[PDB]
Amino acid sequence: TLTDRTYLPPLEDCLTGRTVILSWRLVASALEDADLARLTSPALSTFLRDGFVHELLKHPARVFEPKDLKQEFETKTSSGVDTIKKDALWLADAVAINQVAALRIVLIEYQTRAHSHLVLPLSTQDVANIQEAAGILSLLNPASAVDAETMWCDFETEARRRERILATYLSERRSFTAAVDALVTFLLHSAPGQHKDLDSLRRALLKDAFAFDEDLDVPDRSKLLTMAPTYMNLVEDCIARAQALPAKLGESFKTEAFELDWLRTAITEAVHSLSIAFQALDLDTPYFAPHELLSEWFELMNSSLFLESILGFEVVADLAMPARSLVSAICLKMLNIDRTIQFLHDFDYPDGEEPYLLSSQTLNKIHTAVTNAVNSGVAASLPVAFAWSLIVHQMHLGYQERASPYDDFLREQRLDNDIAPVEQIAMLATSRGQVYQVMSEMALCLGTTHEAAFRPAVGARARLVFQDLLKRSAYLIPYQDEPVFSLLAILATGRQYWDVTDALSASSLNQVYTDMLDDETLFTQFTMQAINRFPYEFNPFSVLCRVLAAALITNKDKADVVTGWLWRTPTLTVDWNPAWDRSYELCFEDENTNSFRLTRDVDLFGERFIIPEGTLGRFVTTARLEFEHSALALLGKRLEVKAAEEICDSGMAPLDVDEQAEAVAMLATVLRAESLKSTAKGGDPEAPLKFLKEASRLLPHNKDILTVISDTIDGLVEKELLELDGPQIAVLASCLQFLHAALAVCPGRVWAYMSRCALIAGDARPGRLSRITGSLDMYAERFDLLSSAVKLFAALIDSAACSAVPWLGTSEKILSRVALAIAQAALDVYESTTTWRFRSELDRSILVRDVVGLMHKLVVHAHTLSSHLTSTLSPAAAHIISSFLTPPPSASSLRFQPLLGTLLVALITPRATLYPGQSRILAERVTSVLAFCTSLLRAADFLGQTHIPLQTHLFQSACLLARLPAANAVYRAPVLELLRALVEVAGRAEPPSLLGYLGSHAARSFISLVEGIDKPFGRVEHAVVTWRFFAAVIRNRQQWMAGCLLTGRVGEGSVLAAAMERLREVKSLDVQEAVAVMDFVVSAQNYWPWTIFAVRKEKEVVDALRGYVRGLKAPGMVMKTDGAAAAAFQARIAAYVAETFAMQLYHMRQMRQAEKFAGELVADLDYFLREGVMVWGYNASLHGNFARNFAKRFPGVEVDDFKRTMWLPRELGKGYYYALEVAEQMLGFDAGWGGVKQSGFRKEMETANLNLSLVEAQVSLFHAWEYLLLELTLSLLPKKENAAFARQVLQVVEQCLEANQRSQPPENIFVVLGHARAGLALTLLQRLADANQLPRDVTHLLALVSSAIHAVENPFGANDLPYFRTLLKILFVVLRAAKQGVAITQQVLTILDRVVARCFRALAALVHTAPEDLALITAILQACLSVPGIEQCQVQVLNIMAAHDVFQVAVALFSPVYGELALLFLLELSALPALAEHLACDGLLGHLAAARLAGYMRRTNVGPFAENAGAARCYAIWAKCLLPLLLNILAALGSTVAPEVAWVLNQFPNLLQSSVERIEPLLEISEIHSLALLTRVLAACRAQNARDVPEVTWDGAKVLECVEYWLKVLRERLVPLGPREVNRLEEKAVGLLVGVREVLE
Amino acid sequence: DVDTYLSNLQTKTTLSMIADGLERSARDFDAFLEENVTLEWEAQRKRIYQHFG
Repeated sequence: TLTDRTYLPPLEDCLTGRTVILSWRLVASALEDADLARLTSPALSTFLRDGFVHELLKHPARVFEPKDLKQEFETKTSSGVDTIKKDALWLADAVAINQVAALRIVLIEYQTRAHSHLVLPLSTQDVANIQEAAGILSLLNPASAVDAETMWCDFETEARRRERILATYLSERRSFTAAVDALVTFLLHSAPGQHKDLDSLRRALLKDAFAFDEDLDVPDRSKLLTMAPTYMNLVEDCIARAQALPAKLGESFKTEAFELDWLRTAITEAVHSLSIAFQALDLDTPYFAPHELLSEWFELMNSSLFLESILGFEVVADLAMPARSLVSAICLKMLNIDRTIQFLHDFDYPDGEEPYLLSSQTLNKIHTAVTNAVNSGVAASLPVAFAWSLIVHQMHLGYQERASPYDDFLREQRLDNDIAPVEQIAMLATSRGQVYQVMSEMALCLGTTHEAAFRPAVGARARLVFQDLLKRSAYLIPYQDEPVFSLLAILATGRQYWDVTDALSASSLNQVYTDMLDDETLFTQFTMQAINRFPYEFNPFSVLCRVLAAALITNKDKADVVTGWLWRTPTLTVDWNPAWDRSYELCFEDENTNSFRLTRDVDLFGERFIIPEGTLGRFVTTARLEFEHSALALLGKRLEVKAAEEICDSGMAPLDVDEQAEAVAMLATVLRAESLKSTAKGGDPEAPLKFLKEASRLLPHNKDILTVISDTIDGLVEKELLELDGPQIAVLASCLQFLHAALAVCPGRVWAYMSRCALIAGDARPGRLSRITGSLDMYAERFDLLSSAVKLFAALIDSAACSAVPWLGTSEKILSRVALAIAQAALDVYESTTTWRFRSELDRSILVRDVVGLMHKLVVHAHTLSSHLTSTLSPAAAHIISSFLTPPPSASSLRFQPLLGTLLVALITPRATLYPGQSRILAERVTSVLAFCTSLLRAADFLGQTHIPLQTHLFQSACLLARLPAANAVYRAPVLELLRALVEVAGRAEPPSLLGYLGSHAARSFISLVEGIDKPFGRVEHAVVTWRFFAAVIRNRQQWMAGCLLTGRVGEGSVLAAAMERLREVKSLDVQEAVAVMDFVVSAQNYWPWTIFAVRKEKEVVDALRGYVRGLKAPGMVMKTDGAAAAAFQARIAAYVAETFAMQLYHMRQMRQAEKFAGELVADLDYFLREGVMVWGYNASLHGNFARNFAKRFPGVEVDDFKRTMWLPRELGKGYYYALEVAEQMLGFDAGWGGVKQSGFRKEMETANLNLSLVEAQVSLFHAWEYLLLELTLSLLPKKENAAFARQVLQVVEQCLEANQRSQPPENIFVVLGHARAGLALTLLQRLADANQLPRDVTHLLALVSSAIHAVENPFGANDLPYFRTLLKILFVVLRAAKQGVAITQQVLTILDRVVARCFRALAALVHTAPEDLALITAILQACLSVPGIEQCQVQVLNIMAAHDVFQVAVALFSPVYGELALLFLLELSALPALAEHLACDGLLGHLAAARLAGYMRRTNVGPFAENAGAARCYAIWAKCLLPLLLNILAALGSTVAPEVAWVLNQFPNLLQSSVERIEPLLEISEIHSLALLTRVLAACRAQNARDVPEVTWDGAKVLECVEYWLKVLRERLVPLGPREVNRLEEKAVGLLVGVREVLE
Repeated sequence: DVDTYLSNLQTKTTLSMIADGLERSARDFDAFLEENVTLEWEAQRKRIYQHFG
């Protein structure tokens, strides 16, 4: 019941792309990098947890075995398939593999054609671009290059396709081998402290495959130890294929390149098989292996000549050396010298397995194999031959003492009588330490340092055999410098100073290091001897202490061993000075030992180091002294004496230059280890301080070890750096490393020294670091200096970044100057590195990585914050920015060629499963380069840079980054982030066409490669990165790329194809990725709607249902329930969904298909009504509490100082406003940030950031819902579903009015809400009044508006004018709606008493902007005086309206838009009878006849269409406002005011003439009616008396004829100019005519 | 339908076209207030006429 359902998914998914095969390429990378996300992904988890994959990896011979699988092949290929089937059949016929494996490989190659095409040579356009960028860097091949058309036409050929298929087959074999090796390694030597998911997966895989359960006291090792022969037998077929290529393969393909590729693949497979076998063997170290397999393996090795026949070529040396090393390692492992000698001498059975010593045939075979290997003249057999010689010597010694089965072997080959052959073999192996040299080389290739060919654990487990061999060959071989240096090179492996970390690992890795102290042999033969030979032999003891301190950082059991050995050294050994000949005497105790005792009181260095009289000593023939002392103090004193340039004839000899370098290096390593272990829990914080105090002991009180290093540096830098020997450069590098180490515990003195180091732009004295530039050769001796100086500078910058704090003796100016000098030095190094010639590429790669990381940390630290905390490095950051963004035109390419060369070397590097150190170093270098490019892009975007000369080079750099990911998948997310940053920079600055730099074929390949959003794994980080990249590329002016990415060449396999598949499962998908998916959707819709909306409508049945589901089951208050950080994510998702629905409804309305969709969506606004316009979820209480708690504990640093400078896109998480990524390291130096049980300031800051993100999401949802409801108000015009619509509108308005009164958010963090949410309710009420569907419930709605108007501070004329205007319009519409509907008079009189009067008085006082505000106030008063409740409260409101005496100020302002508005205001005031008569009083006629407007009124230019603006304005003011006011004042009392109106008429007859002459064969009909009513009333009055009304000055005949001749032709002169947004006037005209007929007839 | 939709389409962000609703409402508010004051004056004249009789 073990099928390939998950191993080989159906062909339909592989072709359609619904499920990409989890090829071994990806699995090998995940197991090699130990990535948590990928290893814990559902796809890979299910793939590995399957029993089929377990059986396959436990029997790799079955994966590619020859067998009749025609049935399975035909069943799979049935239910572009013809070509796949043909290729699979051809591959199965050529190679002996099964048809299923061939089909799987062909499918994998088909799915990975993008990489195979991008790893091809570049076209001519790219070569031209590179040559133009270059103005070293010539590693590319420009001579050999063709166009893209010829390259693509040749790619689709048959021969090239078959060659690429074979290459992919070999690559997949290598990837499978590497993946199974890494899996076995991780399952056997799993590191502790890993994630719970990793441990669970490991235990599950073990229980499923090998039943290896950790809970059982004795797990089943059978299935784990049975893996050795499975690979030892496959090695046979591997070497057979290596020595003979497939015969059935076509001869045309058997070319030199193909033969070399096949040989390299076979070598890699053999190496991986040997590594897996070595792991399976060392899993059970003490017990022996089955001799039945060792005999066969030795026979195979004898037949194959230790793979020297296939490795004999000179073109596979890189792969041959590690192959030979691993062969020697596995040979020494199977020999098991440690247990072999124990069994020989002790004669004690292992009780675990029968050893090969009981079979004489196996011994004879091993002996003849070793003899043949030694006779063939091969170096790989040196260690194995030496081990076999030692074994034979021990067996002969045992036989002679006895004189059992080994006797047959000893006697058959004649070795019984003579020991000449093995003796000669050992002699020729030890001659000139050839065996030791080859062992050191193998260890270097099988070590932990980056130079190793395998992973750190692989080398740690491989060094065990060599260490055991040296242990068993130490007792027989006398102590000599050669084996000492061999063991040193094996253990240390020349590791770098910065290659030491406190990362806790499994005890298996540290076993190789602890064995030195566990076994008595390696402790009494090397450790004790190395300690005794000191300082005479300084290098062994130094390297031993260094490696031990680097290894035992986390081992608390042996954490004080190095400190103890350094502070309480048991013995001393130093060269003898002839001056001391008269200061000793031989005791004549033992002549062989040569013992003696001091007779005089020797005073060394004449507190100070003094030795007491009577100390014993031994002359080792230099002498050993048995005296207890602290070697650290003596070493410090010697270093001080050497730096002082003082020599003492009567004292000990000075340390050598190399010895001094090694001393300073070991001191720096020990100090770093102490500082790293002190921070860890359980240690002591006084470890580095105590170490420094002990080092500065018995030294001059004035100076310390730091002063000694300072003097040494000053001495070395005295002369120019160019003339310095290797030893001096090494001493300088060690001094820099020691300064780096001391930077942690004592930053103050380090900064004080760097301020006057005189090495980086210090002064005009020769010795500066910038004078080492030019076209020089930076070998290992000259590279160790800069590689350490750059890292020291990076550490100095990191320490200076923590400006929130030990620091006695520093200042802001000093740190600023030091940082500026460091930046200048780093820039000089970056500009000069483009000319040096390094012995290898790894050195230059590490240097570039270090300098780029330093520059990136400098740049990000400057813009990450905007407070004074980032002012120390501000000058350096500004200098770096000005130098990398606007460099001079002469030195512009010198700063750009390094990155171009780095990218070229990265994209032209061959992929190899070995040498993981170099691979990870190159990966980190590329990541740092891309991060630095992104930082430069963001810096250019910021500060307002209009001309970016770096963009021209970044385009051609992206031209290469488009193909670079093909070499490594890790470069996917960083390259996409760099492209996103470049697109963002190009947006805020059409831009240069990116398709011209990428290319048609290259661009299509990149699109087809990136369309998959982490399909094989499905991670969240890379997914969000890809979605943001797509959104940025679509938002910019990029059209061709956007089209090729959306359409896919509707869409069938484009990005939207997977975007929809992810959107249809948001109910279970991570909310984090949902935000990015929705952002991509919105970015594709707003810029490319015709495609996205079309595809969504064609598939809306899957999206609308999911949207409704999300909306219905989206609670409002999610904080109370389970979940705190997910609230902001859910709010953001809801906001995006609302925005998308609004855009879709807008498009449908534009297409007139938004009725049914809107009607169905309106029923899903529950979450909106719950948590929409309401922004009261700010919780200012906790924010204020946190601010107070931070200001009380940190008086200097404020909470607002951590505000981002908008340099990076603010993530909607725990770092929206407060910079947490930097705070974690800036405030984690003192107690208070960590807190117990995950408490303190960190949790509160995270909660505050989550609240801010939630508020931002709420504002986004508010905008989305505003747009949606604004469009729906127009869409939902008819009379249907009005109840729910009105309820929702009223609820939204009430929530807005309540939020306006409740606690407001800050103005510096978010945007001011004033005037932002008022127009929303304004337009809502406007449209609802236009529809006339209000429940006249203003009795309570006006309370909030009144409270807001009262608590607004009265900004009638302040800067916040829009807010006042929108509030006025809102209250206007509210009181108008109320008028349509008593308990309302007492609630509405407040605005008539306190609001309108106060605002009018303020406006009149300010006017001494104003016109529109006064008109709005006039309209407000007019609409408010029409409420029915006021018709009865006239007597009550008379007093509150006359208390202010607004009539006086109105008439004053009237004495010309201001006059018109004042006239309208007094008119609306006269609407009441009391106010009507008050205004009709004599107070009016006075100013009416004395007004200055009479000057213009008397002029004959008055008219409605007069060319003069003033004349028309006055005519309008008189026609629209004066006549209604006259009628109103007359309604009160006409008999008394008749003389006044008669005089006003007969005094200004021009208006009457213009009114009666304009109309010949509307606002003028109202004038006609007013004149008719006035005539009627004055005639009725004159009917009694004759004194008043002397002349009527009005004609009836003309008016009668006019009204007769004006009752379709009427539209001749009807051109409304004012109203143009809405049958309208004819009704009013006929009504006025009927009124005139009623009053006149 | 799709043919005409693509023919009469303009290359510009969609969120800017829908924003025209705010401007349209602001421009129609003037005419709305004008009609309001006009009908208010009409009602005032009607009540005055009913009072005179």
